[PDB]
Amino acid sequence: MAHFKEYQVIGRRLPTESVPEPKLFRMRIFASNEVIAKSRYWYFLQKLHKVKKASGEIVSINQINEAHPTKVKNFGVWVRYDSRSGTHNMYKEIRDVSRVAAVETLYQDMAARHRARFRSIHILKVAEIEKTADVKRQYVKQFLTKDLKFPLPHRVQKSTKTFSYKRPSTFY
Amino acid sequence: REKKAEYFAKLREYLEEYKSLFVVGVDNVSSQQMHEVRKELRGRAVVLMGKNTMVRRAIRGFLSDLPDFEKLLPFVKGNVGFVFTNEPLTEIKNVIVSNRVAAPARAGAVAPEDIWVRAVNTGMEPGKTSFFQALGVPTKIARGTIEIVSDVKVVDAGNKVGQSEASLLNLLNISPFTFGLTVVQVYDN
Amino acid sequence: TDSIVKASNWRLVEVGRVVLIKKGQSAGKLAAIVEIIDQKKVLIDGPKAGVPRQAINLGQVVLTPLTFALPRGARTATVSKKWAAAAVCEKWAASSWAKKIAQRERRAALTDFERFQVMVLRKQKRYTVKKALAKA
Amino acid sequence: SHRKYEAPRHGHLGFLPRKRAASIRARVKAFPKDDRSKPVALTSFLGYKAGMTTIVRDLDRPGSKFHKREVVEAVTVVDTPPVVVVGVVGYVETPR
Amino acid sequence: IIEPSLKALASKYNCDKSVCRKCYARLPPRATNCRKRKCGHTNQLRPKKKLK
Amino acid sequence: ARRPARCYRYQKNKPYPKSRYNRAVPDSKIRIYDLGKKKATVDEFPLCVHLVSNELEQLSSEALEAARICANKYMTTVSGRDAFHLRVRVHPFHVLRINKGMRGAWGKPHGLAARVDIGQIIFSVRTKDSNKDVVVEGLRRARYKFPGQQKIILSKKWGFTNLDRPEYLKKREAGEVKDDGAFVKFLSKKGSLENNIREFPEYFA
Amino acid sequence: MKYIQTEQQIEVPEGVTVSIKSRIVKVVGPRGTLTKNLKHIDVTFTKVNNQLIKVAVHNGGRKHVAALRTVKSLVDNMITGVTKGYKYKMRYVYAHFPINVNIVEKDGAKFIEVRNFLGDKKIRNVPVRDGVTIEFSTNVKDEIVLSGNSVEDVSQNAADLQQICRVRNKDIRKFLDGIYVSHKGFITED
RNA sequence: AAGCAGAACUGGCGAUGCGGGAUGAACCGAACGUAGAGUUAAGGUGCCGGAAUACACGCUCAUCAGACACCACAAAAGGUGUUAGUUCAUCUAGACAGCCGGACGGUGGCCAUGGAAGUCGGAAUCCGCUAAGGAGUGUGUAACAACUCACCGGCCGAAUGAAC
RNA sequence: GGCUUGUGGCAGUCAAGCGUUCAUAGCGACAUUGCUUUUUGAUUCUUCGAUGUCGGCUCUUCCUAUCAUACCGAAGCAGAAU
Ligand SMILES: [Mg+2]
Ligand SMILES: [Mg+2]
Ligand SMILES: [Mg+2]
Ligand SMILES: [Mg+2]
Ligand SMILES: [Mg+2]
Ligand SMILES: [Mg+2]
Ligand SMILES: [Mg+2]
Ligand SMILES: [Mg+2]
Repeated sequence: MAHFKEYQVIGRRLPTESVPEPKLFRMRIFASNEVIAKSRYWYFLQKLHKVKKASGEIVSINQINEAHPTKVKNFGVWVRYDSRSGTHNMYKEIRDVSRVAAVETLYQDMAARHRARFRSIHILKVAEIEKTADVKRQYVKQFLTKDLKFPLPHRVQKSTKTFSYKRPSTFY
Repeated sequence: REKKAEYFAKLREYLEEYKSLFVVGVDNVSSQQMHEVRKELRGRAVVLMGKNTMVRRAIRGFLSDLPDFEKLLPFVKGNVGFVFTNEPLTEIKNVIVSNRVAAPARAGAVAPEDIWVRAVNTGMEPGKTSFFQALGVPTKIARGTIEIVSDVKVVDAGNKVGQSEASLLNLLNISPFTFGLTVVQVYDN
Repeated sequence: TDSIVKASNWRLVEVGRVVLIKKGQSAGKLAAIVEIIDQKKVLIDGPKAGVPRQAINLGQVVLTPLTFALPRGARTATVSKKWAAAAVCEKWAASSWAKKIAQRERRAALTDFERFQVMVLRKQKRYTVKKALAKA
Repeated sequence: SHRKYEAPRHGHLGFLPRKRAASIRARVKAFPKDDRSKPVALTSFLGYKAGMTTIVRDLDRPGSKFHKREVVEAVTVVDTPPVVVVGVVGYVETPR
Repeated sequence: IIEPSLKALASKYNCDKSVCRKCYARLPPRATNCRKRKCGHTNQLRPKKKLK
Repeated sequence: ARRPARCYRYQKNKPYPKSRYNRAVPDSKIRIYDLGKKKATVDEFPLCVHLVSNELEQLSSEALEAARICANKYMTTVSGRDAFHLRVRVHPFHVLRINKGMRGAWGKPHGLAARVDIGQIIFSVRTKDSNKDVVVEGLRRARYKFPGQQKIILSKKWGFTNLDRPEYLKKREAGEVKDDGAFVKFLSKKGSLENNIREFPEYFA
Repeated sequence: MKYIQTEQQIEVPEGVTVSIKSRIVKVVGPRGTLTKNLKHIDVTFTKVNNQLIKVAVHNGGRKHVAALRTVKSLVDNMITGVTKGYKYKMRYVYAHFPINVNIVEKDGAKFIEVRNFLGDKKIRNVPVRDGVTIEFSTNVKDEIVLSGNSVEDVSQNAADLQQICRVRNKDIRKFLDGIYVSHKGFITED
């Protein structure tokens, strides 16, 4: 799960005599495999509808590849998480090349800054900020500057040898 | 922006009806002095003030119909106000400049000239002597009142007035500077 | 009588900066920076060397002193045509960095007969150099 | 529990161990700091304790109630015949 | 001779200060938090008590 | 003189009320449960602010009495006596015991505590929107008298009723709301029509 | 937040030459020279047009960006002190015991002595830092003026003379005696 | 309350070594004939010490850091330390800061006071003028006076403030 | 001796009030969070083929929750004394 995978999961109640063709609820789920994606789908239908895995069926599961995985996209993510003392709604912005790598960045950032796990995080929405000046966070907006050029000072070079004979520099 | 909504309409409501505008300065004069200018002139001339960029944005949003208000565009500068009148210039000038001497000098201001106290009978009770004694002013009692011995200068030119040494100036009622309503510009069509 | 400030020139993470990929599947190929994801992540495109258009970490990539004109977000065809217009591969091969890379791979490609020949030729050159040291 | 009553320590811990000296001639463990502008001189001398006696002298101590008054004081006499120089030793400085 | 201007000069350094309500530190008179770590940089301050 | 509240903080025992099997409980320290303008109409005080516990624990009656006094004192000092209706929403029914070897160690009644739960309302105030900050500050000053963690929550209901502000409004321009002493009674679509005409006559227009 | 680029601006007047090595600044103007080692900062200096010098931080946090404005102010204090100088004016405050302040020479050390401070038989002495010129002003009673090229040494020397005349075991709200700083300005300002 | 006393179900120790938890009857893993080879569990891979000073995103600087499943401790309350976020409000129709100007008249508002004139206090808290100025934000006086603030206006020149 | 900390002892948070005026100079009710093991309870894990028992004397060392001394900050600190 070095990469997340985004799946669409379509499920429904079992058809009955009184109610045939149930309503075919569909969700977009981020998971590492189809087993977790189906598990997260039934977890959210337990939060939304009177249905479970025994009273419902999975009619389709498909992997959604990213439409343009080679372009850089500003993302707005709406997320709900549990802290140690309550539940909080949070909006974050990630400048990233795909949706699954932005969800990876969000989970890494949420665990780093709030000590919140995958167990305790609900992804409410991942959307593309299609134009500039709808970007709200300064840490994403600072990369939207025209012809952005920055250096990387203090380059640290990893040697394959225990001993060095040169007193290495950190030029760059 | 609600107060600006009526202020812009009132500003055009005085630009289009009053034929003479008079740009007047305001530096050290009080609300009391604006109140007495109101009471000295109700009906002859109108004082509209509240200098801001409200005025500049209003007049440059009114240059659509009259391009003769662009002369006023550079002149809105300094703590300033407008006077809307129809009466002659050398009469409205005289009525708004005739009232100069306002409330006495405030402690901690820079007195331009040198302030000095003369060797003449002051005219208050001899109990108010520690004010003269604090500055070193020589003092004798004549006919039961303070008379000064010599013409001593209490502060020199280009110096701040002290908080301790503005008290005998307040008692003696010498205030070399408060100034009145000065004017900066005249507007005619 | 003059202000003297040391400029301390640095390689910049910029659009059009040619980079060498030192870790991964490419591992010594050349790519160009097309976008900047964040402080440590960029987007690279190496179509002349066969590098895929990918978002990469700047840690596993070393910047080269070469740069060329490239618009922001240029696609693979645009990156290919402006790479050949700027002639990046010739300017890369002229550098002593790439000369040293080619020298160390030729030394690793030397066989035992060739290492005997280079030792014989090193002795032949050494005799002339030591002779010229004594004359000078 | 505590002493219930506290008294100073019996003896000085900075003179430990109370053992015999390694030689009869006690060693000078520190010398005065060298002022190089002064002429060359000896910093120490060797003598033999002969004995003690008393003196009488006038005390010059202003403020003391025995100012300008005679005091009886014990003095120790050290017999110091002139020492013979027989050698010289040089000392280099080391990180050890 | 008290020279109230010189008295006001010495009151700026000795009298016109603040006091931390926890660690008793003498502080700048319009400070918000005490500068001392041992009180936790608390915002509980008070004016220095004026003489008479 | 009293054993500290750390010995009776958590719901360790089963609920132990005053009953015919206990019969010797001392009186609670909190006796007044409605304060301020308790005769106000429902339309008078639309805003509701709650002090809600975040922990499963026990609140002693002395803590409930002390928090009532300090909250009511602050809101009376700032906004006045009649600007609010403070209702406390927990009652100290559980009886705490004290055992003053371990033979025959069953305890005698020591005091009264209110067993609370996560999300349970401790204090409720209904007031106008004018003094939302006064009520919030009074509730958070009463927060200091309680153990555990408490929260200040602005209710989206109208007053002490169970309807939201827009839902009670829609019922109020219609005739389906009639007033009472301090609460209101709502018209239903059930029952005798003769009664449903006698009360709520402004409806059926 | 790791701001990508944060930079501050240093203006160099005509008589000022500013040579900076790695982090050793040397500023020479009409009044003198001033050197300072900023090796604890980790910033980057660039010269633009011989009258304007930028200093930049790349990828800096809150504390590291906050140090950047400090460095620009310290270099600006260098230029201010090398074309205008620094002049600290201090007044003697006492009630009964007059403070006697003079300049003395022991082994050529240039000390400031303070006698009769609150009637103390102890003589207080503070050294005068090198590059600090001490004068006692005329036509103002009880005034000492400290001037020099460096605001750091002028203010520390003025603060040393202020702190050497502190009152112990007394109400300092009442006993206001001491030499206090009353003005901070420049030498060649007219 | 207890490494306290007493029950229910199950699993253990006792009766049992082995790998791990430095150490330990009960914890984790796994139960054991003698060996060889391989792969693992729990636990780990700077050095002690076998095994990456691995890769990646962040957070933290402690003049008592932290690295504790059982387990060998820490709480309420706080911090413009720093990080991330929620809500509300203001701002180029020149927002927040700093400095500069003015902060009035009825009126020393009605009472109550020994006296309280905006500032011991009770109840009210209205319009006149203005851009604006409270029947007062503080310091003061016995009461005055005086100084100060809210409120607005000179200046720049871009975002800011508050509660969480 | 070990566990616990009701009780004892020592701290803290809030701030109705005291302090002529003023919550916090100094205190501080109603509540409430803690620490310690120099009290006393509670336990009965070690010791009953014995660990000599209270106090005092003597002597050493340690802790800080500091009475004095050193240097400081605050006060309803004028000095002095606190
Ligand atoms: Mg003792
Ligand atoms: Mg129980
Ligand atoms: Mg004293
Ligand atoms: Mg047995
Ligand atoms: Mg083992
Ligand atoms: Mg362990
Ligand atoms: Mg190893
Ligand atoms: Mg024995």
